[PDB]
Amino acid sequence: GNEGVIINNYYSNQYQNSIDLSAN
Amino acid sequence: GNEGVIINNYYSNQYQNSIDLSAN
Amino acid sequence: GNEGVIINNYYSNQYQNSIDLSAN
Amino acid sequence: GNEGVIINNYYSNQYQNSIDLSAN
Amino acid sequence: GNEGVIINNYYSNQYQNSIDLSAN
Amino acid sequence: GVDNAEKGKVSDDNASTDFVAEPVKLPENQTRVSFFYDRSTLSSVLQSTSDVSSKFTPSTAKNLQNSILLTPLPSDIVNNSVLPEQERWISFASPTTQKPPYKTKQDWNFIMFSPFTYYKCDLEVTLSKNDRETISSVVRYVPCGAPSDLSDQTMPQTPSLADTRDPHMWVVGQGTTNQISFVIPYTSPLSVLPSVWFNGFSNFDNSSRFGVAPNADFGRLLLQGQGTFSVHYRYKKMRVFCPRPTVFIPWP
Amino acid sequence: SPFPVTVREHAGTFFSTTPDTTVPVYGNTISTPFDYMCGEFTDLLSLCKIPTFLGNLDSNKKRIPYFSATNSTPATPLVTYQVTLSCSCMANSMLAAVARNFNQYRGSLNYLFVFTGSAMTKGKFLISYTPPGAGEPKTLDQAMQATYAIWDLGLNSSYNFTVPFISPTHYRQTSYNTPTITSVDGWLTVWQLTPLTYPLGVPNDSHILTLVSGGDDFTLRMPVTFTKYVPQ
Amino acid sequence: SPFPVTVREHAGTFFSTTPDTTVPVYGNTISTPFDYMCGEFTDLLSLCKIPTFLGNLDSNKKRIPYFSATNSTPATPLVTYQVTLSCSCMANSMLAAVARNFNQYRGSLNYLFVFTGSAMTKGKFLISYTPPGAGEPKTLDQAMQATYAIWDLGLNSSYNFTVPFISPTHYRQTSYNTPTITSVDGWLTVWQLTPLTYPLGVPNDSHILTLVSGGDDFTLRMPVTFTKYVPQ
Amino acid sequence: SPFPVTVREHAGTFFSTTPDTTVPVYGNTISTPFDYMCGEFTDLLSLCKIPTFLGNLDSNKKRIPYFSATNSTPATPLVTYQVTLSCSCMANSMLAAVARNFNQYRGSLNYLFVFTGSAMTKGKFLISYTPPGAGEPKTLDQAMQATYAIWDLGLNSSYNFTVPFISPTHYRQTSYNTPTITSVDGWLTVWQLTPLTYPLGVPNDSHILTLVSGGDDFTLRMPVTFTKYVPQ
Repeated sequence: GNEGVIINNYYSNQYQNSIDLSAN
Repeated sequence: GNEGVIINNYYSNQYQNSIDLSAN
Repeated sequence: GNEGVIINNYYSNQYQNSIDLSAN
Repeated sequence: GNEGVIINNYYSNQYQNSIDLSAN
Repeated sequence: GNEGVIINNYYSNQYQNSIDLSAN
Repeated sequence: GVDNAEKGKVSDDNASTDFVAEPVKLPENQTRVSFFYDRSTLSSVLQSTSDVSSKFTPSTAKNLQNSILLTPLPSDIVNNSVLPEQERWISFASPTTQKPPYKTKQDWNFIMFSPFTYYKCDLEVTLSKNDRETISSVVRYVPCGAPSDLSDQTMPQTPSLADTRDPHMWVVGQGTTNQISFVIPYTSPLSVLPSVWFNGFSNFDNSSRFGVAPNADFGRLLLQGQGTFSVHYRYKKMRVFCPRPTVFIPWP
Repeated sequence: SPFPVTVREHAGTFFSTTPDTTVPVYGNTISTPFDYMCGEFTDLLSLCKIPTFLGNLDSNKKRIPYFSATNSTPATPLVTYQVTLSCSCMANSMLAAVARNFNQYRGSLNYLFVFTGSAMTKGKFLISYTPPGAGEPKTLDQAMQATYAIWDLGLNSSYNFTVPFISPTHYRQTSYNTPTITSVDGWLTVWQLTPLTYPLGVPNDSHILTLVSGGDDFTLRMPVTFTKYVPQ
Repeated sequence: SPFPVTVREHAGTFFSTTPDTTVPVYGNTISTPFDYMCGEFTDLLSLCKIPTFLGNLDSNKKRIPYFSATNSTPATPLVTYQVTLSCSCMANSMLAAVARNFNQYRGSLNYLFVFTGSAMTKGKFLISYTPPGAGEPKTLDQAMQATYAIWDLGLNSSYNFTVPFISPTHYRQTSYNTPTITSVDGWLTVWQLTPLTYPLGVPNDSHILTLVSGGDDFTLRMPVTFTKYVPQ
Repeated sequence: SPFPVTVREHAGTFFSTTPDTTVPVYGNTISTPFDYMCGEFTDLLSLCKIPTFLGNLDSNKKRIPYFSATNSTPATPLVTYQVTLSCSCMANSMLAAVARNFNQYRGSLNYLFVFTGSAMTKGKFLISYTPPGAGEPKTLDQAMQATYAIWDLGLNSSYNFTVPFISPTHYRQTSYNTPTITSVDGWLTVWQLTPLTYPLGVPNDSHILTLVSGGDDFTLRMPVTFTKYVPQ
């Protein structure tokens, strides 16, 4: 919430955000 | 009126402008 | 004359330039 | 030599560089 | 490692990085 | 030709009705309400003598407060209110001259030309420092009718105005250009705002100031940091309702 | 990789009329519903077309929305309006109020006259529009030499007169410092062709309401601010 | 070639609510797995809908989560709550705690009453919601003139009462400096219709727990910060 | 997310000739219609091709648009023009006026001579263009050694003479500080081949108007500003 830019993020998703991973 | 940029707005329409909604 | 940019003008043509119109 | 930008030049080629022409 | 931009590099690969070449 | 004005409506003629003539219309759309009001006009002024890292406290100095009420209509401290409220009339700042400036804040262009009873729009605000000394300021935007929260600092040497989740802006430094601009959505609980008069009261015992509608504004702007700042309003996606008279102009 | 940029010479400038938007700081907000509303209008031209009152001078120099006529035919016009959206006689009409906020106009002007005398009163007026170049018309003979319409009183009460757009230029100025051939466009004068005539028991003076508005093909352009004044 | 840019007038400004991100300085990092977790919720509205306690005044002016009723029918309401998410009686409910962080609300409010008297105690209450305009209801006759429900004690212990959203505006303010027609919306009063009735060996005073929460169609909007205070 | 940028070393520079536009502050405006207009031209070269007058010296050192010839054949040229768009003799021709605003030229030059003597006057002129390298031609024998045309008077009044573009370089300078092989290109001299001949009752002196302009394949390039001067 609170992101409203139409062009994709300049930094890749792996870098812009922490990587969510399931341990199971 | 008074908007004359050819490339789309950087911020999404929901964010750039208030959201118009009908109650009926 | 004297415009040599390959990407289109950021402001629409109606706004960047006066609008030419014929009265006849 | 010595131009290594992948996006095309902002100014058209006629303007960015002198125009080469053959007199024959 | 450590490059996370989604749009391609502005400078060509030959210029941005040294050119790797095999002598054999 | 003949007609009957008592009907409450007569035709819009061109020269061809009565004479040997032709219509002479050319396309034009700069008269559209949206286009007309979609430009920035001076609408307020703000002044602060407190530093950024201090507790914000409402103040007035020669008719300039360190906070404003976001509304094109005249606003000012009314009957010793803590913060400025919407006024019902404009007064000269000077008690003698009988010439402007006025002590009241408003978008003169809107007051002088608002041929409608109600309006709806988003508000683009521009705040500019009146001199060239490097800016160092914090502004807090409070939505229409929300708590002003004029509280103490919760931590030492911090701008109390920034101590909020409300939208706020912080500009400072040698790399800045001494101004701030942004756009806020319409936030009033009212469907449309009264552009001139509101023929009623705002609370249930009818004790409020007759003529002022409840929560008829776009919120408030509180500022801290040194300087005098001018404010502009730009009406985005403007929509108006019910035509009404414009302000009278003295006969030439 | 970072993009090289050329900072233009106007960095930091605030353009009050740039056709672009700025940063939204409270987005994803619903604008309080107003679908029940009525009376919305989208063009300021709509206002210009609504006939509103002209201010005529009283015998005591007081402003009134009408002029007087009686059982006689003066050798001079009953009223004279210079065609300029700047004319002081129309200074408070909606047409002028809107025009004050625009630089130029084009198209027809509608001058509406409403006879308010008794039903037993008859008479004829000659409404004339004289283009400039030879000065204001001094006699009925001259006024009839230009664009005119004869208004005969009767069952229908009003007369909708159109001042045709006759101009050397496609657009005309809405105001001016000194009159020029692009800001002043002639005169509208109304003459008494035949005297107002009536039976006994009827007041000698009849009042004719006077209103103005833009015509069908009337337009305005170039949003501007008019010379400020102190209300009073 | 370098791109020409026009530096806007707001260069260097830090917008606390810009809908954009900033530069990641420690990317390609895995967020410690938490897939085993439970109890996650994604909307703050969920909280508003959980009934929490209202603070009623003691005979010693102490705050308690209930009110008293006995074998009599007072001519005045047992409790009166002004419908405002600002009401001091609900100041510590989750509903109010959440609403303090939003500018406006819309929709139903649920007032839950739980009878805690003995199983041998019977009685009926009249819960009324009076919209504003004519002041607070002074008698049962007036209170019944507005929206109301009769609560009869018995096997089921509680009564879920809904204050309908009746408003001139689509949204209402959650707080205010001075009450306005957009921030104060009437009163909820509970009256004793029939006296609490019971057999011998039963305490004369019965306690009714009082809770509030948002209803099914209740919503809040516009994140804001409430007036700060010093905890104590 | 925000885009990383590299501010070039020329930030804030105002380039008077950048091929780019700037911010429109009053857009969506119609340019007053002018479709009725005539006489429009789009290339300044059109002007260069219109023959305009050369300034010849009077016997009193006054400038006149013609030269004199009579019943004799001088051993020296009647007029001598150095081929340079800088020549003082053509300083006020449209060709020179336009060329002063450009750096280089290429192509043909047209020197137009109009015989204004009586219809009874006859005669022949030898118009010569001598390329540089061996100096100005001193005799008719030398002048005939270069490019020339014999002009015979008669029914047709004028002679359109072309100075061919003969140059070591593809383009030549339109002006200079000191003459160079790229800014000065020889001389155009007109000689009297046979004497002007006529009957009695005819004035002895005939006047030949002299004009210049660019030829068919004449071009100019590189917009510049010429050395300023004070009009007088």
